[PDB]
Amino acid sequence: LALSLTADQMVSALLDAEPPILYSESMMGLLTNLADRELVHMINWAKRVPGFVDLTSHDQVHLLECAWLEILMIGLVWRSMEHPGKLLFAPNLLLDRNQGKCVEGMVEIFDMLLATSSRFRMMNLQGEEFVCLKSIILLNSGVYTTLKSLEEKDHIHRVLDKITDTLIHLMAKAGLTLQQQHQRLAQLLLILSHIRHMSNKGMEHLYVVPSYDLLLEMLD
Amino acid sequence: LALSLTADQMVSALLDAEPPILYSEYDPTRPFSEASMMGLLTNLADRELVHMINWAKRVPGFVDLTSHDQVHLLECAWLEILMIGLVWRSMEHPGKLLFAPNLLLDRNQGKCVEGMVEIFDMLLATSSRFRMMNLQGEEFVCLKSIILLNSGVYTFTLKSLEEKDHIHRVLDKITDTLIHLMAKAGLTLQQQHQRLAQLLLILSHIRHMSNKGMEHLYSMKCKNVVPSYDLLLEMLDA
Ligand SMILES: CC1=C(c2cccc(O)c2)[C@H](c2ccc(OCCN3CC(CF)C3)cc2)Oc2c(O)cccc21
Ligand SMILES: CC1=C(c2cccc(O)c2)[C@H](c2ccc(I)cc2)Oc2ccc(O)cc21
Ligand SMILES: [Cl-]
Repeated sequence: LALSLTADQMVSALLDAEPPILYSESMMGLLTNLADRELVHMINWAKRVPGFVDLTSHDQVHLLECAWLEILMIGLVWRSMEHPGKLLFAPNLLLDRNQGKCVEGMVEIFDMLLATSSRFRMMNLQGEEFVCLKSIILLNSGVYTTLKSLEEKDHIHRVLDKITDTLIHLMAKAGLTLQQQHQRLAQLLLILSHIRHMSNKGMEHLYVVPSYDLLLEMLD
Repeated sequence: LALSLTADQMVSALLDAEPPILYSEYDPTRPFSEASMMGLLTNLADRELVHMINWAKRVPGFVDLTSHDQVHLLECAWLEILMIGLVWRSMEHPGKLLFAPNLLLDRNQGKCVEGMVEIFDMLLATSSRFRMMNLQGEEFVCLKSIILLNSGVYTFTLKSLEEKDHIHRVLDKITDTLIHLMAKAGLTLQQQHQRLAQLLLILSHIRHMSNKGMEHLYSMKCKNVVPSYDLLLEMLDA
C-alpha cells in the first residue's frame, strides 16, 4: 500500500505526520529536556512514515537509532530558516552563535547548523520538500547494515525511490525544467551528507543516547 | 573554462585525471600485528594522498578557488576520498577489501586492529551496494569529484559567497554529467532520477564511514594521524 502511493498522497501523509513545535521549560538541561520531548513525537511520527510500519521492529529501531540526531537537526534547521544568525530551538528559546559559547565545544556545531539553515534559505526549501528529506533521513541512514535481511532492504529502497519520485513531482509542478529538477534533487540530497556529518560531530560532542532497548519500548 | 565543458568533456577530464593504483610495502611480516598492519595501511594512505592532491588540482573548478578553500575542502574530504577509492577497488572481491593489489584483506584480518572490524564491515557493505547497483567507472569519477567539492563547501564576504556559488555551479554540472551518462546508457527519465538519488544517498554513508574512521584513527593515539591543515598547504604548492 505504501508502494502504491501517488506523489500527492505521499506528501499529504507526511504533512499530516509532522510533529508539533514544542516549547522549552544549565543550558544543556534545557536543550536535553527539549530533545527528549521531541524524541517521543519523533517515534510516533516515524510510525506514520509510509513503509516504516511494514518493517520488523528490529529494523524500525535500527533506523531510528541511526537517524534520531539527524532528524532533530534537520527539524531545528528548518524551524530556524526565517531567523538568520539564530537557532530556533523553541519559540521561547531563540539562540545565536555567541550563546553557543556558553557550553564548550558547542560553538562548532552551532555554526554548522546555522550554515545549513542559510543553505536551505537560499535554496528556498519548501515544507513539502522538507518532509520528504526528513523521511529519507529516517529510511536511508541505517539501511546499510537471513530471510528478512534482503526483503526489508529492498522494501526500504523501493520506498526511497517513491520519495525521489515525489520530490521530482513537486519540482515539476512548481515549474522547474527537467535539468532544473535533477539539479535541485542533487542539491537537496548532497545537503543530507552535511547533516550526517553534523550528526556524527554532535553525537561525539554529547560524550545521553537512546539505547537499542530504549527505543524498542517506545515503538510499542 | 570549467563551466564551458560538455558532459563528454567533463567525463574525459575526470577519467584522465584518475590517480594510479599503488602497491603496499612489499614483503612485510605476515601475519600482521596491530602496529605493522596500521604501518602498512598508513604508509599506503600517505602515498595515495600525494596523488590525490595532484588529482584534486585537475578536477574542474578546484584550482579556480583560493588556496585557503582548496585546503579546507581537502581537509574535509581526504578520507572519504580514500574510502570510496577502496570501495570501488574492492567491488569484484566480495567479502574482501583491496587496499592494494598485494594487500587484499578479509573481515577477519580487520580484527587485528582494535576497532577496525566495524569500519571494515561498513566498507564491505558499501562495496556490495555498488556491485548490486552496478556502478560504472564514469559514474564513480563523478561521485569522487562530488565528494571533494561538496564535503567542505558548507563550512566556509563577497568572495566567500562567490566561491560557494561557483562550487555549486560545478557540482550542478557534474550532476548533469551523471544524468547524461544515465540517459546515454538508455535509462528512462524516471530511472535516471532514482539512480541519481540512490548514488548520492550513498555519499551520506561514505561520510558516516569517514567520520567513524576519523574517530578510530584518533582513538588508538596515533601521533599524528590526519594530514594537518599545515600539511596539505605544503603539498598544494606546485
Ligand atoms: C542539535 C540539538 C542539540 C545538540 C546536540 C548535540 C550537540 C549540540 O551542541 C547540540 C541539543 C541536544 C540534542 C540531543 C540531546 O540528546 C540527549 C539524549 N537524550 C537524553 C536521553 C537519555 F538520557 C536521550 C541533547 C541535546 O538540543 C537540541 C534540541 O533540544 C532540539 C533539536 C536539536 C538540538
Ligand atoms: C579506509 C582506509 C583505512 C582505514 C580503514 C578503517 C579504519 C581506519 O581507521 C582506517 C586505512 C588508513 C590508515 C591510515 C590512514 I592516515 C588513513 C587510512 O588504510 C587505508 C589505505 C588506503 C585507503 O585507500 C584506505 C584506507
Ligand atoms: Cl511543515
